[PDB]
Amino acid sequence: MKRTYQPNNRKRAKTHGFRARMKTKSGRNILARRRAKGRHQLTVSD
Amino acid sequence: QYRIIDFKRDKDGIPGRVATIEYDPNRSANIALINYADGEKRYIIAPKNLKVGMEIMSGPDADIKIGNALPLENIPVGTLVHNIELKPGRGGQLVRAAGTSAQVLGKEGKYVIVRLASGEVRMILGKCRATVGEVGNGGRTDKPFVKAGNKHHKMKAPNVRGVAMNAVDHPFG
RNA sequence: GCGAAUGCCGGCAUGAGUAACGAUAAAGAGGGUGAGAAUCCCUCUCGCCGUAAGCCCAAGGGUUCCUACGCAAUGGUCGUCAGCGUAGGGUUAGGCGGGACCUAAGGUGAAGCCGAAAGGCGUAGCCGAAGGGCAGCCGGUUAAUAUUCCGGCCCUUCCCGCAGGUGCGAUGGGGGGACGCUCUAGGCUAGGGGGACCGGAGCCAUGGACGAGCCCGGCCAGAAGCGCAGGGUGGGAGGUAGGCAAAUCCGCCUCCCAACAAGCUCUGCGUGGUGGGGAAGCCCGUACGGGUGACAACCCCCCGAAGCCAGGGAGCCAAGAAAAGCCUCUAAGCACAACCUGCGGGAACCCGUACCGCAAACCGACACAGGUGGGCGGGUGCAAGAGCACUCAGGCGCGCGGGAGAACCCUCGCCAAGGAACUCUGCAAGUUGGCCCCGUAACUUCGGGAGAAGGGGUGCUCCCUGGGGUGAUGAGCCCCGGGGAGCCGCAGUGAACAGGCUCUGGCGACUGUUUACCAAAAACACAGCUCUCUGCGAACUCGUAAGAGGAGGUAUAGGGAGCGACGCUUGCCCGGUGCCGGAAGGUCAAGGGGAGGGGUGCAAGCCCCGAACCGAAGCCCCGGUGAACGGCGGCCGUAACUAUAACGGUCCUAAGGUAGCGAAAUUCCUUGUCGGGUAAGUUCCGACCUGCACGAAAAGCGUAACGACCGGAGCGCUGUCUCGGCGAGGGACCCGGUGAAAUUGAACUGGCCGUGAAGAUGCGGCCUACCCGUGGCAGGACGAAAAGACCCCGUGGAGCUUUACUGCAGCCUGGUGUUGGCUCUUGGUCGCGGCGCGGCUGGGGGCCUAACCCUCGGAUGGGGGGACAGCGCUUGGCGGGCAGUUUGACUGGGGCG
RNA sequence: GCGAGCUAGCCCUGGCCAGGGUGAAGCUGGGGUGAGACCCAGUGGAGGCCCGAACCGGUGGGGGAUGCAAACCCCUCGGAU
RNA sequence: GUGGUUCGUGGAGCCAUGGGGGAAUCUGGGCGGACCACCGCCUAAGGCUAAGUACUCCGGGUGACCGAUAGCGCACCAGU
RNA sequence: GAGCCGGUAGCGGGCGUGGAUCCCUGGAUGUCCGAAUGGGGGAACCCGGCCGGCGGGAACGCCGGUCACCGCGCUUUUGCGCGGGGGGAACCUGGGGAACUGAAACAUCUCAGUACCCAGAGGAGAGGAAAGAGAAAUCGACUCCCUGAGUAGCGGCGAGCG
Repeated sequence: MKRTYQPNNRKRAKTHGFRARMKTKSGRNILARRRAKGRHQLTVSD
Repeated sequence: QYRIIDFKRDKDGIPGRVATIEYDPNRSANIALINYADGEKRYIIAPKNLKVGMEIMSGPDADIKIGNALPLENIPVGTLVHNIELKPGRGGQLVRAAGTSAQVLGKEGKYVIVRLASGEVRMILGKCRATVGEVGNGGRTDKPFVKAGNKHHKMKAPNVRGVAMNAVDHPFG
């Protein structure tokens, strides 16, 4: 059926992961956004 | 086999021996390993002729001995060449398997005349070089890609075309 | 302050005890446990797999895995069962995988390069993998682990010591690891098969046979020593005008040994010696059986790989990735202590394992007949084969069971007699379906259209005969004819997997590719043609300037394009348009450059307006331009006993349709008129051709083969149809268990004929009219779905278009700048047709050249260009490439009018 | 700001196509001429080539329409170095 | 050639600058809105400067502010 | 000031007026990530020099401590010793910077220099002793509140801005 979910450790991870977000302006942005703003955890945390 | 190599001599007094027939797949040029004196080599131009049994070179000196090549300065008039040495040492300055090279059809001071293989005419310059001899491309033309599409087999873009499209898509398009 | 917003939120009823149990691969019986078992445990019949419903490696998910307790909810019923609850426990590695090694894409990235800032790029080096590389295997052993735990057998790297050895000693160099595809020799395990030849546990019941009888098996792994087997390279001297920046390496030339020689990396024997080893098995559960003790047997011939040796060999073209090891060596230290070796002792980590794993544990929100990458996949039969029917090992019976067999939908089976007429349509289905022999038409680019079309064969028995693997060849195996005789049934690829063919036409040639959830086509794609911009630092595409792309391409090339084999052939017009060329003349921006006026000024002055002339591209004007846009006439007369026409008369246009074709899918008058096909034929197919509106390049006529394309016809055959009529399995119905769903103000809702806002159960008159239900059948409740997509209306919105409006991107362009020298020159001007001079200032031609840029070619120097130009500022211009707005009202529907 | 574990592509790097059929370049031999063209016979094994599994697809009909499913099941079909 | 200013090209200045020319050191040199005379102001083209206004994460106070569908959405194993 | 081992009430055991629980403030530890900075990296993991005990090395040899990124000055010498960067609800200035919508269209205009993004300062920045303002020869830092004033005024002189 091929949905769109097949997760890929390697993938998903990579792609998304503390770092990256960081590395980025943007990413970083929202991130520290989320942080306070909300609490929670985060991607990679995932 | 997905690679390049030589294209412009500028170390001379060297012994030019016609390496061999390594007809080559990568630029419409068919070249053979050119064996130099020391032993240092080079898949060199494909300027047709100069039989296997190598036996050539060039030089600040001379030696029209078909193929081979020197500066404009050092070159006859009424001569057919390639190794298009445009600017001062810019190595090759044209004629790629483009058999019909250029013909020092008249030179002038630090300026030597050239029949624009491609399809026009003007002048080069001083030392500027270029090796006579033909090309090598056996009319590398024609030949049928029959009931299939050589193309594809191209590895060479089916970058296919269109023009009629349904849209209003790509540059001047 | 609330019915009331298809309102929000929450609960709660509907339909409704009807609809569903997630594949029609079925079960049933005996015992056992339990409070209680169609749904659990043992056992015995039976059915379904079997290329899976097999084990395996991965990825994903992470305790789901085992064991003892337990069922409240999740398990679409139960439930003592669980991949559910609580508790305990389970997965160990110098040699398996990941790292402690290597790089391509790519990503990072000190230096370097450009951005308003954030940022962009990016060398070397680093990150980066089932690509490279690397040192093991078989058995046992628990409730779970296992190449890790046992044990038996096989190794590797580092370190210290000594023993022997030799210029060791970088990674800098050189080989070097290193490879495409299609195909195939030689050899060998995996794997399979016959053995009645060896071992052993037992049988035969029945009619028969104790017999080459039935049933199990007769293997797995290994130091090197060792013969079948290949598999990779040659051996010395010297020159090294000297390279691979530095010398001995390898590269290149010369003379001798230049073999089936010797060299060094996998299979067989084996065999050290070990294990297994099933059928046991006395103690023991004689049964959730098996944990663990006879002995095992351990042997022969047969078949044989789609990747085992191996980096093979042969062919071919689109001509097949980079860093550990091996040898050469500088720095450099060893050179009685540097590296190679030998023996002996010493050292060896970090994190990964359970079980699921063509899947209820993975994605689809669910135990959803959806997808998901690699490994032989056991046999018997079928020409072969992971296709097929049955089954081996192992897996499972779909997680809802009984019971009736009505209509009715599903899936499937059958028919006489006719045998498409059913109908838009042979849509469906049915014919036909496999190998061998015979036999094959029009046409052809001679390849093909042929599997064409059309027959005939096949089964099991015995006879004599010929072949290739069988180490000679002598129980063994295979390809095979042969021809003879003969047996049986309706049938002899017996079942199962398996074309209907033909005749014709149109388009596009063809294999293709594409609109995922309607459309695979005459749509794009093409091999192939033609115009065509481009000389490199290209031209176009992204980019704010770097820069990449292009392309380490270089005119047999790179980009722009309209058609889209091949054949035949592409004619007529450049008045407008785009463009290419021209640039003498008109025009005209910024600007130079002065007449002259103006304001204030006691005055020198001090600000503007300023115009004659010189002045850019553009536009105007001349020409060239059609596989550039685009277009390619009208009516009157005339031989025509009747009709254009052979001719003739003309008005306008840039000429004014040519060759081929024609009611074509461009022809509405039309089912045009003639012909054929038929019982009739508005589809076809041929021919005419007054072509409502074909036409050569978005080609034109045709064209073999080719198409899940479209349309036309004939044979074959069938319930497609003349109505069918029977039947088989599945719901529907009755039982037990469970138990939704949109819509709905509310309601005990009958027909009539009339009515109302003009198509009423509810209003009037009337007629039939008990109360409820279940299996049904669709008509009305203007039934349900959705605040019509067709419509108009809002001076709503969003996309594409051009001579719409404006504006920007880019491109061309005058003067100006860091854009420096030297000379050759003509024009204006005012002053003193003129000439002499003079300040003024305008045009322009030259190597240079010191910026600039580029250039490189091995260093910073040379080289080329060079005052360019890049590039900054203002000028002007093109400019739908893009961005933003706009394009009225009326309207006895919007529009056209 | 967020995304190619959707899908269209493109770069890098592996894996994969059970069987069978048709029989062009070639090379071997023979063939009247000077050599040859060129013929034939053998060998030979190409092709986006044919017949077909897995695998890729998803016309043509059948079911399904509060489905098994927000595209699936059934018969059928094309591609098949 | 743009800016800011109330100034949207205007009779349109001051200050700030994108390009090009490129003055003066006290009778110097801008200014008081085109310019000019005279008057009047100011002295640039470098720099530092607490206090007076803004803002609630934090802690307190107070409420013609609320009561579990109101209040921050979240009154306590919620940005879960 | 005399009770306690936190919300856990429960089992099992215990500190305490020769000043416990806890309230304060200043401490010593502060494992791994995170600007991360020793090096690599899919955060919270895996890799290297110097010192280090010497450590079981029972008749045989390891963690700990450590240490070091890079841009900033500059005592330059061979460069030794100071600062930075990452945050942060709201607020601050600079750097850059828009359509809707109003004008009952819409190109001028408006929303605005707003919303957003970026950089950076602070606890507040902003700004700040005048080539200022205006004209009574009058006033004097900057800022902020009221007022001046919805005035003088800008303009398809329209909506508005002001």
